[PDB]
Amino acid sequence: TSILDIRQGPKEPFRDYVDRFYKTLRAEQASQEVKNWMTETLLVQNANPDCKTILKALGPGATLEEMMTACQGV
Amino acid sequence: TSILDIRQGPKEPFRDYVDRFYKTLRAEQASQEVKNWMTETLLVQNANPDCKTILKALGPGATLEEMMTACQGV
Amino acid sequence: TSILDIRQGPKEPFRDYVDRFYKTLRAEQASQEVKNWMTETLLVQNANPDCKTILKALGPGATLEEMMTACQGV
Amino acid sequence: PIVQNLQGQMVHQAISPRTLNAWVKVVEEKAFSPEVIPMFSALSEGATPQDLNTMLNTVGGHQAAMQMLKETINEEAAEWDRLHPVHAGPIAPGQMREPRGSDIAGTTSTLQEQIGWMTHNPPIPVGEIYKRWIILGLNKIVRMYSP
Amino acid sequence: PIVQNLQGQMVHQAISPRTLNAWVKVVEEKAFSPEVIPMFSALSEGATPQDLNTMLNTVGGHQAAMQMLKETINEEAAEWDRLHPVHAGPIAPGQMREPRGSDIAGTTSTLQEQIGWMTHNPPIPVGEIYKRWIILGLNKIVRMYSP
Amino acid sequence: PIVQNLQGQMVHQAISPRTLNAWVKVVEEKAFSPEVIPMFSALSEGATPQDLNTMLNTVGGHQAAMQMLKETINEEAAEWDRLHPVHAGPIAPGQMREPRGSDIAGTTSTLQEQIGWMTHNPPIPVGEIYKRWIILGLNKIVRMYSP
Repeated sequence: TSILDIRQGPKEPFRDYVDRFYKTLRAEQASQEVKNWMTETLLVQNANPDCKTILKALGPGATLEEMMTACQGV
Repeated sequence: TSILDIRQGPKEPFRDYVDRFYKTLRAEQASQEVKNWMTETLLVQNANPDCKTILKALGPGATLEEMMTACQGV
Repeated sequence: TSILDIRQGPKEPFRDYVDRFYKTLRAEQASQEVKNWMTETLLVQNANPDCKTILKALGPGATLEEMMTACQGV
Repeated sequence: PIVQNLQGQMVHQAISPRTLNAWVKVVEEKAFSPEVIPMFSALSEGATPQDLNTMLNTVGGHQAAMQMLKETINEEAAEWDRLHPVHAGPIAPGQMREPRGSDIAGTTSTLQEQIGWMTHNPPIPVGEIYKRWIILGLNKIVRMYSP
Repeated sequence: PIVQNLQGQMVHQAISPRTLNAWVKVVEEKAFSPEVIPMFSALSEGATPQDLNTMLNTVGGHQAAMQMLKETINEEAAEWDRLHPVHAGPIAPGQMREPRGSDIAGTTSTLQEQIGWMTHNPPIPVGEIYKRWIILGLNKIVRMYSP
Repeated sequence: PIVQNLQGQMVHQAISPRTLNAWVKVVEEKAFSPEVIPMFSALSEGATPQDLNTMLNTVGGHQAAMQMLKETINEEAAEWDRLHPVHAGPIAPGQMREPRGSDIAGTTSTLQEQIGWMTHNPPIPVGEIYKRWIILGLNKIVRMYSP
């Protein structure tokens, strides 16, 4: 399965999705800079509308514990 | 789950509750003095009315074997 | 469970009762002299009428193999 | 633990994983049963305070009992400090310091310090002092947890 | 790990498969539970950075946590470099170089280099510095993964 | 593998059955998963080419992958021979011969020859060259076997 095919379900907790992401990211072998680009970009983009909304409110500069606690009720 | 969310059931033995308390207290990382404050305070406060009544009769200065034997029939 | 609460059933073999007794006696920490007193006293006292009758006929001075073979058919 | 090497000296060696796991498994299976105390005693042969906190800290479950024990360990430690006052004047350069309840509990002492006391001549049995507190506190538990 | 040989010197020896598997099994069974930290600590006795990356890299599952830890290890490493600046002028022929955050994380250093620092006199405890970062990052995880 | 003996020399010792079986079990359980590569790397510590063919030859199942790997090992070996030409004139009596791709793959060399190269001064790391080919070929597999 390709990294672009990794997406969050409509009922799937973000948490279970983030695990899937760094597992697939774990099978990507690209430069770190590209993998940083993938992190800030693709993760949020394939996140579900309800959490996506939430993550837009965190702004930039956000870290994984704060994202992970931010989308917990969703 | 937060430490404030730890409470004793209406039919739950105190004993099973005290185990839950020092497990959750085991995941709190606060100063010892604060954790002492939590011990004397929160434990009794979220204890059920029948045992709560019992514990009020032990007075202060009480230790865990005496609390644990005090609320055994409840 | 307390040692005074250890008693022989009306259909329970003595043997199964004597096992229960030295298990509970195993959780008593009292002086040996007191535990000797418990042995000669409480064991027979909480023994069932049919075996109790049997044990009264062994007299004093009796040892455990002779008590245990004495109440076998009961 | 502190064990004797082939050369004929007492040196520290680490405790084994299937020893660790055997400690875990005993607790899993026999909980508060009395056989736990001889069992403990055998597996604590030549053990340090540090190794004894490791064994207590690695427990899961029975947290009411684990707290009762802790509080017994501190009481017994408070009692050590009471009974044995600190000694007269400054500590000698030629000598090493006397332990407190918290050094016996392993808390204020370092491993090398725990090895100094035990390996030195005369040796002091800080394991055996903690061991009695553990066994005493084990009696408290056993007696309570009898039903 | 770096262990003491019979001859009375500190030499490197490899970690054992049933030690490896015991690390695996702990993680399988008790996931983020607190008993994992003393357990880790015992199994990390005398361990290298290199062995510590081996243990972290051999995890399967819990990849959100594994990423949070990584990022904590780099933060703690960035902080090592900040707090301890590089030293004045060129490195002496008679001496060996001071570590950076990435040498502590094992990344920029080689094994022989990791053995130089630890075995040399004075020794520097680069294991224990990484160990605190691991334990600190373990607290972060434990606190988050509480429900 | 080639291990250091107590006397302070490098000697060959055989690999252990529960090591062998642990290699088998990893492959059984985690198939093509990435954790297989650090795992491999740990269990290949101090290993010979001969031991590495033993490990590859003892696989059951996943024969498409096993063939892809073989063919990668030969490609990487063909590349070794290309990049490193044979040396000028006859082999010296005082010296031992330079390896080829097939000596690295263990095929054309004997064990005593594999011990000559590794134990001799300078030593040549024919394990680590095969190891990269194995890891490289492991990446090929992992990338393909991603779904």
